[PDB]
Amino acid sequence: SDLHLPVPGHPIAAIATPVGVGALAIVRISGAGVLDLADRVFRKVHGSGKLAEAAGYTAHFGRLYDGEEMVDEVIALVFRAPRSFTAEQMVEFTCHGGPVVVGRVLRLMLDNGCRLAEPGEFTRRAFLNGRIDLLQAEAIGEMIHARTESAYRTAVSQMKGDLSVRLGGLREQLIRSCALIELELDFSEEDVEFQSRDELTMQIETLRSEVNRLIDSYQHGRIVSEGVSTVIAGKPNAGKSTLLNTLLEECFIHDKTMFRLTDMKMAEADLILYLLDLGTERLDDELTEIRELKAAHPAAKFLTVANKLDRAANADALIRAIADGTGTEVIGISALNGDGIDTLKQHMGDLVKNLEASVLVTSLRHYEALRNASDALQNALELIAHESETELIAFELRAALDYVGQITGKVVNEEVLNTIFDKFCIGK
Amino acid sequence: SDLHLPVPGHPIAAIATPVGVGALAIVRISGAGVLDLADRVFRKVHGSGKLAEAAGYTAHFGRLYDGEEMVDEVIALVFRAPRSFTAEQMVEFTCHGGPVVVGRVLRLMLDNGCRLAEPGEFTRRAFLNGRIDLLQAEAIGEMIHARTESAYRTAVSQMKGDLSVRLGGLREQLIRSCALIELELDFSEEDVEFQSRDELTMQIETLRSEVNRLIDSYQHGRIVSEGVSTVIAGKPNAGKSTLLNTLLEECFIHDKTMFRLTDMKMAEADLILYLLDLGTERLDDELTEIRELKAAHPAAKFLTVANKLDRAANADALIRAIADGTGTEVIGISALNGDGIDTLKQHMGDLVKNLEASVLVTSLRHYEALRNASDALQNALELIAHESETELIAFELRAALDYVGQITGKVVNEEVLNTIFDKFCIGK
Ligand SMILES: Nc1nc2c(ncn2[C@@H]2O[C@H](COP(=O)(O)OP(=O)(O)CP(=O)(O)O)[C@@H](O)[C@H]2O)c(=O)[nH]1
Ligand SMILES: Nc1nc2c(ncn2[C@@H]2O[C@H](COP(=O)(O)OP(=O)(O)CP(=O)(O)O)[C@@H](O)[C@H]2O)c(=O)[nH]1
Ligand SMILES: [Mg+2]
Ligand SMILES: [Mg+2]
Repeated sequence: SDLHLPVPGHPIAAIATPVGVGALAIVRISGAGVLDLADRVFRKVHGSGKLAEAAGYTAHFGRLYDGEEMVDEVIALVFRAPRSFTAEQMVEFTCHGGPVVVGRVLRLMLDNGCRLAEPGEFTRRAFLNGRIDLLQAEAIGEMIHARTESAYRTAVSQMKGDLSVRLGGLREQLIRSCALIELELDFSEEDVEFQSRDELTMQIETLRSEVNRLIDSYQHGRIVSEGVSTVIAGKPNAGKSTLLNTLLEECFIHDKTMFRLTDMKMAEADLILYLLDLGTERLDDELTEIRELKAAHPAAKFLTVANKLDRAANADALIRAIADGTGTEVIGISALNGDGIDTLKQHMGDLVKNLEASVLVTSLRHYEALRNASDALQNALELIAHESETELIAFELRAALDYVGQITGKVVNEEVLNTIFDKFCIGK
Repeated sequence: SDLHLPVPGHPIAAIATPVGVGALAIVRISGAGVLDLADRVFRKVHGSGKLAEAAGYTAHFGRLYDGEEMVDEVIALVFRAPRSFTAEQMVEFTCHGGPVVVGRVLRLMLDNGCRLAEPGEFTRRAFLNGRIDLLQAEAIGEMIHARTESAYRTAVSQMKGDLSVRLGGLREQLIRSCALIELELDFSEEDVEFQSRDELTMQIETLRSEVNRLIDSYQHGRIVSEGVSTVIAGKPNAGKSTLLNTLLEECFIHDKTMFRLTDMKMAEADLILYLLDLGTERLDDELTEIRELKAAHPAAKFLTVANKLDRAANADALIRAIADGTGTEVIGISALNGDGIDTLKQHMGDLVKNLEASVLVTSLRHYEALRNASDALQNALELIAHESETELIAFELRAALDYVGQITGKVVNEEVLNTIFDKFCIGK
């Protein structure tokens, strides 16, 4: 008396809650005959309402047993048909939040038939069984690892599938535009007035500024996703390490904007901070060195940071000097002393303000595939203006559509799937 | 159509799962009209099966809303009458395991009527409403924070209430022994043969070796609970910091035995490690200094650790020398080099093996109250041998019983309750 559920994978197990101490922790398992396996270690307190023959979304209070030995007191939640995260049947034992206990709970599952889950495997299965699309599966991981109000908020928008509905809108627009020329190529004498060429050139143009708008989102969305890549550059003993350490590879947040610190990825960095040992630099007229870097990366925002302000006497004349002979803005700093750092950050968070309500695109795969989508759309657009064969024009619209589908996983790669889900923590 | 449930406290909220990133996290709330409050932020997906009118141990899939804004997609578990951790009605929203998300979920509960839970408040309420006794409430916290197989296993035994049944056994034995003399003090002429004095002296003696056995458990159980307090002592520049750091206040585990490292708590320390700069010590015949410390703490195990074995040439003759002129065992070590540390630990874990199946007592409150219990039992025991008034004898048995009850919370203190539950993490 059952339906057409997706064939479930081998039973897997992992700890779903963070590592550390806490009141509670979750170990979750999913796959084929998972609750039958759970039944063999879980003892319901009262009678013996078998876990396997239980309804979906029902909690059960009891104990996990390793034969004679008690493991913990747990609540066991039963997920049923397609109605669960992985769309296969799963059970999540929520238990006492101790490393030793939770670890011992995991091994009980492993020793009893579960293979340990692989990075992202849970979320992957969600995508693979069609409960989630590749965008939403990306959004889940992004929401967990998010470090900003904006980062979190964007993940929510995407996990809802705001981008996804926006794309399915273009998907069906391309399908409509695609099938117009594919009717011109059935032909044989089929000229039914109501022109094909004019009606389509616009259909492509509507779809192009549609896609181009989304391409511009990345400009901003990248900063939302992974912050502002900032490089601290200087000299031997300018105080780079001491600045990096007091500010917190690893990174900090300030005024709801994330900053990615690092130490070669100089080119392609949004903000360059040049640190010099104020006065104490043995050869000081190396503000040519700081002028050259500013001239070497015009794409970046630049700030000169005069460090060790506490060792230096009259600093106002030295700051003004450096500012003059480089044509940059200079901020006075003491890195070990932590002096005026809050001035530095208030300045740091200023070109990171870039030139409204609308859907964003995070990290470049979506971006890159949207570019190719645009190119093909514009190849097709130009191809009409040059009066070329329908075969070639319809063949670009196919390419465009294939790229758009690429981002929602419509066209699977299973190597793209890996570079995505390898970043995922073991347990979804 | 309801029962006699304990009056529930003000609605509280806290994050129940560890801090960090993970697939899932739990925010839990408990108190008066908690699910009514939950109903005001949680939207069930399908129709509108109100959370308040739902059955116990039933999960509900939906979304948390902050008015118009979505907060997360959650499963909401409903706990009902006395059937929950705190015995009051509670709900645990299990949601996406991101710091930003989980944090935003907590504030939604707080902004909607919940006061933030206090350290241990959840487990305290468990005890206060009588679902758990003070021993079991102690065991819960101990199981979470445990760092050893033994530590964890002992917590399980106690959370079951193994000690608790063992005590309730003495509780009713004292009640029986207490009421025997209290019948002698009703008297007026009541000498009903079947002697009172002989039958009771043994009843006290049975109960005394009963209690004394448990007092001896602490000797061992303390080491199980908080490991072996080990002090690394030396000289200016003997390499104490470098040894401490490579070995890992904070502490390490080795061969299923926990070691508590530290740097005055010299007296009352199980293991003393004396570290000296092998050879390089400017005045070396300061092995008198190391002999004096061994003679100053005979209660401890002692090991001399000859550090910086890598700088020193012929070390075997220097080690043998130090070993001779101090009467201690000497282990050769290089702290930065990490050389023969595994030999040191194999030696460290040797007097930490102390002179079988039976119930243990962890940290001294139980220990101390069991001492007083024994004293009073033995005061009463001696008092019979000295033929003193029944009033005085019955008054010691009362004192004994009161001490035994003290450990299971039978006699509340609410300042003892604080020093216990202040150690607890916010959220049980
Ligand atoms: N007075 C003062 N001294 C500083 C300050 N910052 C660093 N120093 C001194 O200068 C040294 C700089 O060390 P560090 O912070 O590692 O600078 P660095 O540029 O990373 C060294 P490298 O070029 O090798 O990476 C420190 O050892 C410290 O004594 C400061 O803000 N004020
Ligand atoms: N060759 C060698 N040198 C060491 C070793 N351990 C420490 N040193 C050297 O001796 C110094 C000892 O520093 P430290 O480890 O802090 O010893 P300490 O006894 O804690 C210093 P204090 O007495 O001030 O606490 C180090 O700076 C290091 O250069 C070792 O195992 N081998
Ligand atoms: Mg450095
Ligand atoms: Mg030191």
